Amino acid sequence: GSVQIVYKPVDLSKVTSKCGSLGNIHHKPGGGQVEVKSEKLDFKDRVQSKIGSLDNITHVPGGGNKKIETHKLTFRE
Amino acid sequence: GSVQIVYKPVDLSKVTSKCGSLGNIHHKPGGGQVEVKSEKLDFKDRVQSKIGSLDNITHVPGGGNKKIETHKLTFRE
Amino acid sequence: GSVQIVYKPVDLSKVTSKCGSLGNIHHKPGGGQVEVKSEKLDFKDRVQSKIGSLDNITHVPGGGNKKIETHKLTFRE
Amino acid sequence: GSVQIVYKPVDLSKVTSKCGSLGNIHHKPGGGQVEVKSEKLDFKDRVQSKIGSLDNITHVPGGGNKKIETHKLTFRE
Amino acid sequence: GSVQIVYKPVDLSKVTSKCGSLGNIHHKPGGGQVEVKSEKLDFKDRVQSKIGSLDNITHVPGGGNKKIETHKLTFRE
Repeated sequence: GSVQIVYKPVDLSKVTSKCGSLGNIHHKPGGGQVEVKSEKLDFKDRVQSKIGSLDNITHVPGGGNKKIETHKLTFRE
Repeated sequence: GSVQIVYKPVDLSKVTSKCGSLGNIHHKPGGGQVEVKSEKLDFKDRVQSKIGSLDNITHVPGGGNKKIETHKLTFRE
Repeated sequence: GSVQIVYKPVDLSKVTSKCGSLGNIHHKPGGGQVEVKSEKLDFKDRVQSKIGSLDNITHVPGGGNKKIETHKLTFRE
Repeated sequence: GSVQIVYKPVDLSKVTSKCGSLGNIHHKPGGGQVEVKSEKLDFKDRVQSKIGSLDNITHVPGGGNKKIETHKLTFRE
Repeated sequence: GSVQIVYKPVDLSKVTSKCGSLGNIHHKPGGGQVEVKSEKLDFKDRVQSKIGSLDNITHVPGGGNKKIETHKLTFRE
């Protein structure tokens, strides 16, 4: 038995952004107080962790346009 | 028995944004108080965790347009 | 028995945004008080967790237009 | 027995937004008090959790237009 | 039985950003206080961890446009 698979996706997309003035962003955190207490941490497989943090992020992109593709063709008998 | 599969998706989409003035954003947190207490943490498989945090994020993109595709063709007998 | 599958989706969509002035956003949190107490945490498979947090997010995009596609063609006998 | 499947969806949609002035947004939280007490947490498969949180989100997009597609063609004998 | 697989995806996408003036970003954290206490940490396989941190990130790109592709063709008998 012949098996013919044609996998032809076509993509002409566009992700466009236009801005005139990104200005005057003020990010002013006012301190903090973090206390974490533990005894045993056992992480095993594919672990992303944050135990104690006080994090300030100022993320100002002129673009920031994400675009995620995923093509998956699985073939078995 | 012949098996013929044609997988031809066509995409001419667009994701467009226009802005005139991103201005005058003030992010002013006023401190905080976090206390976490534990004894044993056992994380095993594909784990994203945050135990104790005090996080300030100022995210000001001029665009910020996301677009997620996912094509999956699974074939078995 | 012949099996013929034609999978031809066509997409000419658009997601459009226009703004004149993103201005004068004030985000002013006033502190806080978080206390979490535990003994044992056992997370096993595909876990997203947040135990103790005091999080301030200022998210001001000039766009922010999301668009999610998902094509799935499963074939078995 | 011949089996013929034609899967041809056509999409010419649009999601359009227009704004003149996004201005003068004030988000001013006034503190808080969170206390959570536990002993054992066992999360097993595909778990999204938040145990103790005091979260302030200011989300001001100039667009913010979502659009979700889902095409699923399942074929078995 | 002959098996013919054609895997021909076509991509003419574009991710475009235009900005006029990225200006006047002020990121002014106000200190902090982090205390983490543990006894045993056992990390085993593919582990990303942050135990005690006080991190300030100012990320101002003129672009910042991400684009992620993933093609996967798995074939077994």
